[PDB]
Amino acid sequence: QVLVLDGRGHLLGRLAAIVAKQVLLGRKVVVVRCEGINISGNFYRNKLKYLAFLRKRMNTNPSRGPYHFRAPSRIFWRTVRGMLPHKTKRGQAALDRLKVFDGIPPPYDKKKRMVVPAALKVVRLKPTRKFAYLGRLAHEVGWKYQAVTATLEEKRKEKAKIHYRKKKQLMRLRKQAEKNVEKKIDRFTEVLKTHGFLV
Amino acid sequence: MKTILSNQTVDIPENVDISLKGRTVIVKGPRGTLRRDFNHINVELSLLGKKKKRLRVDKWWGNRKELATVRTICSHVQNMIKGVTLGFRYKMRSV
Amino acid sequence: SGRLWCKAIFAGYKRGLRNQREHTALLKIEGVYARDETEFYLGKRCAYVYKAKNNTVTPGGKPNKTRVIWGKVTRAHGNSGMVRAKFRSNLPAKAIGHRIRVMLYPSRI
Amino acid sequence: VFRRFVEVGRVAYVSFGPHAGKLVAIVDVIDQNRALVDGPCTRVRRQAMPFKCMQLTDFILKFPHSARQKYVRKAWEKADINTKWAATRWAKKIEARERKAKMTDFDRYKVMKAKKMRNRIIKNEVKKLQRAALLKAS
Amino acid sequence: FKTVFAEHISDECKRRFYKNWHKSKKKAFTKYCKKWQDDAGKRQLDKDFSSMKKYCQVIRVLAHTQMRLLPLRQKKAHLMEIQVNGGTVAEKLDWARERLE
Amino acid sequence: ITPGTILIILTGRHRGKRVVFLKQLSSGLLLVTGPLSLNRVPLRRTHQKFVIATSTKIDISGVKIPKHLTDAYFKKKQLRKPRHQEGEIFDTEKEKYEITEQRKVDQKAVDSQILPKIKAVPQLQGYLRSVFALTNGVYPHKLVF
RNA sequence: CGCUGCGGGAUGAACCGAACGCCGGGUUAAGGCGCCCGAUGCCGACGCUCAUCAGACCCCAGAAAAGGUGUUGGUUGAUA
RNA sequence: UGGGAUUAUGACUGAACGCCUCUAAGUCAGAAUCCCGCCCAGGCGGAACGAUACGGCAGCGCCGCGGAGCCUCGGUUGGCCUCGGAUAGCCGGUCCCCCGCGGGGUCCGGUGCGGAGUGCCCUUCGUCCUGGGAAACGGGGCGCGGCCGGAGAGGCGGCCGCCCCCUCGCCCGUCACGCACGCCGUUCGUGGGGAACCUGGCGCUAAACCAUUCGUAGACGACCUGCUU
Ligand SMILES: [Mg+2]
Ligand SMILES: [Mg+2]
Ligand SMILES: [Mg+2]
Ligand SMILES: [Mg+2]
Ligand SMILES: [Mg+2]
Ligand SMILES: [Mg+2]
Ligand SMILES: [Mg+2]
Ligand SMILES: [Mg+2]
Repeated sequence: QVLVLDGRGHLLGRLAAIVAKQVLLGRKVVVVRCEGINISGNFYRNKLKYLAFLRKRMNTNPSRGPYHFRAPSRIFWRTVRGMLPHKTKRGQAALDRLKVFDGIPPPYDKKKRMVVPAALKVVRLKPTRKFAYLGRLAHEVGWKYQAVTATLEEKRKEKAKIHYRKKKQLMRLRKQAEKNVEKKIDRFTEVLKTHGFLV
Repeated sequence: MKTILSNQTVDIPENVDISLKGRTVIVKGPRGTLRRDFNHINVELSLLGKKKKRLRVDKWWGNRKELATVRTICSHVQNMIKGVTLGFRYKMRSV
Repeated sequence: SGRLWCKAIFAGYKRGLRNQREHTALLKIEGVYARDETEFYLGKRCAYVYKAKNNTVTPGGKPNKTRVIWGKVTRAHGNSGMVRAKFRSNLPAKAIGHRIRVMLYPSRI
Repeated sequence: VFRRFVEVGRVAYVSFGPHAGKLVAIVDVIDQNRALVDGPCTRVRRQAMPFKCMQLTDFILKFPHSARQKYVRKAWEKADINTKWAATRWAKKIEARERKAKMTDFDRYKVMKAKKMRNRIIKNEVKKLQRAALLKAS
Repeated sequence: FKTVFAEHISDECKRRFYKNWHKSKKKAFTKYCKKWQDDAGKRQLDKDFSSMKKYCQVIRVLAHTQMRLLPLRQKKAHLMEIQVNGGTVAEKLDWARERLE
Repeated sequence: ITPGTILIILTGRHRGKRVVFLKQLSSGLLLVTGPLSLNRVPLRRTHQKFVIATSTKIDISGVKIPKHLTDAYFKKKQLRKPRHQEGEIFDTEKEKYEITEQRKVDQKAVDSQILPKIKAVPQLQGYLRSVFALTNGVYPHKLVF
């Protein structure tokens, strides 16, 4: 029903395009952890592109002008808006299927998350190149909450490793019982083996 | 062009022991220990001999620039061994 | 006691860039992402269902509020599992991105 | 770090192309990205094939860097790759991946009824070991 | 996150509510003040100070003035939040919980 | 489609059921008995194109189908002209369908000698009491029948 | 061209294709196939190139002389 | 009125090019510039707390339910979760040691074009009678009690003791179940969302604006304030 995407290790534009397509096609999409997003090109290169945008503003009343959002969440939004017909209705509903966040909030910290192999950095670039993190970049241009958002992900990790040990414990038990009562399930095991399961 | 292989080697004296978690070198000796990472070069490091006598660094399929790094790793290691075994002293004068 | 139909998405009309030919449609099917694997779904009947304010007839039932438009799958729109289709009365354009049904009836399997 | 090499006499598996699903051997290296290739005992003529096509196996043979393929036939049959090859698990995974797709509807039913019971038992067993540990945790 | 008021709040503070104090019935904090002379309210309010020790980082205190003591025509008090700055959260709650009222 | 094959119906009221094929008549329509005990589906006529054939089969060659069973026998019978032609009427001559005995006799005499052959295959009953459907991750062009 | 619409050139008097009764089906030209936007969601082929102003498709809407142990190719002449 | 990243520049280590070299990889200092701070305003932007209408007729909230009727559309099993690496990873043992039964590392054993596989996993959807064989005590009558976190935007669920009740998973034996006579919107989230008609207990009793007054306020609007005590 609903699709969730961890953005750690992705690239900005190659992700956005895949999103905008699905979104127009009825799907509801949720992008998470937008501070892990990377960009091609070194830091200085990319900083200028953003700072040059901050010097575009209506001379006569910049209470009206281009609004220069700072956060990683809102930047990824502002990107995708460049790939849609936002000045028409079906464009405007598309935006309202998308939710973006920075960090992993409580609804979605207990759900499995997807990845695209087509917009990853290890796949689309050569390792002898440069790249930049969008989290750092916002901090330099006035994003004020890089520092608590860190503490909150730490606490998240401190609880997930708990969950995995429980899950990792139980697998041992699942596996031990199999080899104990094998004499009782020896018949139903075979047919699975004959048809491509359990082998 | 591209070339298939380039490699270079470094020896170790008996007093010293080193180890590696991939591209993360651990040195230890008389004057303590040192730790340094080379996870940004893309080479293969190996360590062979009786009690790891000798080290070689090698690279496959590289350009002119990418080959230039192979000796540079080795030069750093010679410096680290020397420091933990002997230690560096620089003198400065006033005028 | 369950679903007996395959699911699809109404993506838009046949078009160029600055024109439309509203008398034929394009359809995006699930699991179908290559031209080689569309020959199954040829000749088969489609449908777009919706609910209206007034009651209407039903064959073998009481007058519920549903309504349909019928179809026929025709051919393939290029390399990637997209499809073309035609109906009786051209679609409304509020259906874009919604769900239509692909049946299995003219079987040759 | 590396364990598998591109050598003269290194065996490989073709994953996509006209000849996918077939073993073959390497004979000589043409360039950075191409090789001269042969499998006689798998119905594969001598031809060129790139490296992006095939994966490297842990088997290897012994012959010089160009022969007349009567010799390649010997070394192949000498070591009995065919028997060794189906021994692997890798291959058994390919064999099983076949059979699932060939599986018809009556076969797809009997599996349903079997898979069900298998998991009833295993869950009902795991329930017991938990209690035993919770009360032997003392 | 959460807030607490005391048990007795004089009228000059209650005039900050109630734009028209003249034709009102003055039924403010009448039900909230009943869980101080109670048993479960003692359990209900004190289950909350524990949270604030645990899930909070910043403490502020509500205070108001004494307007009887002035010559002015006015009677309404002025409220304001003030920040407590010190060592740790638990200290500031104890310091304030004593200093209340 | 060959005598003894098993077929999925997918249009009517007896929808999505699994049945058994006897033979083809002289009108292009197929004769089906999803044996009444199991599927609750009798001798009927069905169209060869509104159905799927499975790759699952049995041996039926030894079996006695009567001569009198025809397209003239599986015919509907309604549309009676002697009517008032005025009122809240005109589908009122019992309004309903009622079964003759001759049909019963026919169903019994056949399934008597069909059914033992079925039980010669294990688990072939649950397949003929179940119902077909689609679910998540089951694309039909992929699955072979 | 003016008297002449249409597909492409983001837009457009003349540039490229092609000239018009009203409709159905198929195929093309010139251009093109990340998303806006129809179509490569080919397991496409061989190389080049990193820019603290990168480059990006006739008409066409922006730049030269001279230079550079930046890097890849080549010619000539010498030395081992 | 205070900081952060860096320019121009000067330096470290160090290859290519045995040597040399501020650069190729990798580091350091660095400014009336830049961004933020302090400072002004506060979004078709959220939050916590208070009180919630008995008058000559009135009227509302919560819980629990029986029938109906209007308007607005979607949909047609579910997936309750390690972190991260990529010229390397995963599991088990934890033989051996470190951090307060837990986690970190060395040494070992298996796996690795990932079978402790999302090319995946769970879940069965014809009902009923009895009459035999393998595998077996699970649940709840909006059931009997407490523990919590959750606190990043829960709008969230979970594990031991009782009043009761029952025989469901697999394989065979025996039949019944409108067999509606070839056919379209069948089949589930659904007691959906919003108003109006609506059937008993447990609980509730007020505010804003105008007129009036004040001048710290003011073109008029607005704003600060006082008056049955
Ligand atoms: Mg419906
Ligand atoms: Mg003319
Ligand atoms: Mg044009
Ligand atoms: Mg132009
Ligand atoms: Mg274009
Ligand atoms: Mg500074
Ligand atoms: Mg510099
Ligand atoms: Mg610095």
